Parts: sequence; C-alpha cells; structure tokens
Amino acid sequence: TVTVRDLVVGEGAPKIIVSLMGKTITDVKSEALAYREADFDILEWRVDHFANVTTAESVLEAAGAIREIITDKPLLFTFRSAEQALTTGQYIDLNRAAVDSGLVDMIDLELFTGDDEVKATVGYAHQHNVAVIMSNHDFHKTPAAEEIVQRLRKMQELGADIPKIAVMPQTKADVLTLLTATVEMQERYADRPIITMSMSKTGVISRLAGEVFGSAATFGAVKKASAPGQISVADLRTVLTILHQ
Amino acid sequence: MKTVTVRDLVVGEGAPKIIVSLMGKTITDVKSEALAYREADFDILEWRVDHFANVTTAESVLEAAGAIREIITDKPLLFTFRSAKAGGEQALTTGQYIDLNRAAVDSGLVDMIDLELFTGDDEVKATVGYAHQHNVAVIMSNHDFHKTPAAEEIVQRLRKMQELGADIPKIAVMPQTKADVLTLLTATVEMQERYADRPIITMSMSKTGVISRLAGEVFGSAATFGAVKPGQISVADLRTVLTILHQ
Ligand SMILES: O=C(O)C1=CC(=O)[C@@H](O)[C@H](O)C1
Ligand SMILES: *[C@H]1C=C(C(=O)O)C[C@@H](O)[C@@H]1O
Ligand SMILES: [Cl-]
Repeated sequence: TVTVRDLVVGEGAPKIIVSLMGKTITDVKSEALAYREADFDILEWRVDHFANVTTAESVLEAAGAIREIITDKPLLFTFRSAEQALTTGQYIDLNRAAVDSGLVDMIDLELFTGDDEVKATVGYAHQHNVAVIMSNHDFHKTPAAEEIVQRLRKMQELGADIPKIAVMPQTKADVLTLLTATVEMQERYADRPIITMSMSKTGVISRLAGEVFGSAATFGAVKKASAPGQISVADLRTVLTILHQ
Repeated sequence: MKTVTVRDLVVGEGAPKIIVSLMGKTITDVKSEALAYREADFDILEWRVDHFANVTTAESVLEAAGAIREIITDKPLLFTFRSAKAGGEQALTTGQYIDLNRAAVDSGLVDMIDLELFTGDDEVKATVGYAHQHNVAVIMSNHDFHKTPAAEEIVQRLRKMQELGADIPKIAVMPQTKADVLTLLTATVEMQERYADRPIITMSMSKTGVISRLAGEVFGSAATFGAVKPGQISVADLRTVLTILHQ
C-alpha cells in the first residue's frame, strides 16, 4: 500500500482521483472551490492546461491557491505531455519546483522521459516525502498484454510508488487485453499498487473493476472529464461501493 | 442488434435485462415469493420449477403457473427445470423433463422455456419446434460449476445452442482465477461479434465474476441475474449499475 496524507492507496475499494483543469489562476480557484464538496479522494492538478506554466512564480502561486481551498485531500501534480510544449529540461525543473514547494503530496513522471532524469527526479521526490506516480499513455491504441506488463515493471524498476498506464481500445477485445495485463502485473510482479485504465466509453468497465482485477485508483469527472470514459464522481463512487460489498 | 421479443420485452436491445428467480417449494411459497418480487424492479421472472416439490404432479404445476401469472401480469415468465445433474433438486428422466417442458408450452401460461444443451439433440429439436409453434421462446443453457472452459469451447457451446434452435443461448461458468472471468468475457465478445444471430446470455459466477453481470451492454450479454433482498448482487444494485452504464 501507499499512504498519502491519511489516504491508504491499494487497500479496500479503489480510490477516486479527479482532475482540476483551469487555464488561469481565476479558473483554478473557481474549479477548486466547486470541487470542494465533490466526493473524491485525491485531487489531480493538470498543470498542462495552465496557461502560465512556464512562469515558476505563477505555478507556485496556483499550487498554493489549490492547497488553500482543498486542505484535507492529497494533491497530485501532473504535467501530462500532449497544450504548451516544453523541453525535457523544462519538464524536469517544473516537477522539481513542485516537489520543493511543499504544496503537493504526489507528482506524476512519465516513463519515456529518460532513465537518469527519472531516477534523479524520483529520488528528489522521496527525500522531500512526495510520492511518485509514474505514468505512460497511449491515446491511439492498446499495446499487447505482455508490452503493457513490461512497461509497468519498468516503472516499478525506476522507483515509482504507483505505476500507472492508460491505453486506448480499438476493439472490445482491447479492453480485455488491458484487464489481462492488469491481472498479470498485479498477481505476478507488483510489490506496490498500480493504476490501469482502458479509455473511452468502451473501456469504462476498467474504471469500475479495480478491486477484483487490481487497479487501486480510478478517475472520475466533476463536470468535464480529464480523459474519455470517466463517469461522474458520484456515479463512480456508487459503483465502487456496490462492488466492494 | 440480434433480439428476441418475449411478451412485450425486447431482449438484446438497450440495457441488459434483469432476471429474478422464484425458488419456492410449495404453491404457498411460490405465491409469497411472487408477491414479494412484484415489489422489485426486474424484467423477467424465472420459475425454478426444480425446487417445486410437486413437480411430477401435472395439475399442481399448472395451478402454480396460473397463480404466478395472476400476480405478475406484465413481465415475461420463464419456466426452468434445472436438472439434478446440474444440481437441481430432483431427478427426472429425459422423457419426464421433455414432457414437463411440453406441458409448460401447452399451458399457454409461460413465455419461455429453458432446455439444457446436453439433454438429447433430437428431443431438444422436437421440443424447440413445439415451443415455436406456440410462440414460446427457448433459452438453451449450459453450466460449468467447476471451471471455466477455454474461450473457444464456450463459443463452441453457444454455437451448438443456436444450431439446435435456441432463441437465446445461455452459458454460466465458474472462475477459478481472475483470468477466467476475462476468458468468459472474451468468449461473449467473440460469439456476439462473429457468430451470433440471436441474443446471448453469459455469466461468470461467484463474487469474482460479478463484473460479467454488469458489463453486458458493452460486451454482448443480453441479461443478468439478481436477487431481491449476503449472497449474489441485489436487483436494486444491479439496476443502479446497469442504468449508469447505459448513460
Ligand atoms: O444460471 C443461473 O440460473 C444462475 C447462476 C448463478 O450463479 C446465480 O447467482 C444466479 O442467480 C442464477
Ligand atoms: C491519468 C489518467 C486519466 C484517465 O485516463 O482517467 C486522467 C489523467 O488526468 C491522469 O493523468
Ligand atoms: Cl447442459
């Protein structure tokens, strides 16, 4: 398990993560305020939708604003690489800044960033008591089950506290491939919780069936989804609770 | 896209249909259960006639079928004698079991009958023709309570049920592992997409397989079982999830 704040990830029913996507500090504040009564467990700040992402002061300022409004839930800092492109150097310093701010409980680092940069950045996070979700995505297709499994193992190998993979199905069988890889990884290789999802409405069951197949957290939407296939946070909590009985 | 209409219900379209089973031993029990279930939100009422103690008394079976139809006037009634080989409550010879089903058809009180896959091909074909003549639909079923056959073996069974005339091929299998639940889902998708010219009903049993009861709209199973109430998923919870997944 992985305990963030007072949240234990990888035990009981899967935990719910919602994404905050504001462009400006005004949007970030109004979204955070609106999310405050929503029923979720971890708040993900999707900094890649933040217009002033290349200004350090602005990012720090926006993280504080979120933290001031959402005071109990764990905060996850995520720059998902697609609108404003960044260089590897920019991406790493951004995450380092986040870690050193004290305003975030977890960071997301992409698997295909670079081994040394990743291990370096992972080390820095842990010494600052910040958890690392190491992630990989494919928004166009689903890799073979054994490849999905290889990527999750590589993330464990790099020090991830929570390996994460999100893939896009093109067939219903592709949703089953994602689940097959989840089962295989969790049962045979995982020594930490993992997060897996097959995107789109076709893959929704992968957002619901985490307790049996092995994914420890799942994303839901408050009003706008952060990825296709996310159902409302309320609907998600409803289904996880039924499945936990 | 492949559907079967039973009474006014279209099976195979929209959200999967919820089946509840009546398991009472006596006419009194049957009536009580039917009245209790009318207070629940299901689609199809299955009468598990193997539980009915007076099953070998034709008049008793006809009386009970009439009583149920008085209470549950809207919903389709499926007549199902689960054989003792399948861990039903009582033994009937093959001839008795065919006769029991022919009598359910002849009664005019049931909308569907269940016939087991390995009953006897020639008698199944005759019975299916008889049922069709009376506008009674046939669910053909097979259960593996011990294990999950390979996907292609599950597909093979479903295909044979269509070949025999089934309106709705139905299979239930027991997972021993988590991958087994996915094998049943794989067989459901392969059947629906490549070979089905009928709606199918598939299920992975036990707690571990409950996702197979929820995900039929995507994967291809036209109906699911719940309980009106410790044990399998409730009709209320099943409806809650099916509704969400239909949105
Ligand atoms: O195929 C069946 O009649 C059933 C199989 C099961 O595993 C039961 O939970 C279900 O209510 C009825
Ligand atoms: C990770 C995965 C997402 C999903 O597929 O729900 C949403 C995205 O914001 C997260 O980074
Ligand atoms: Cl059989």
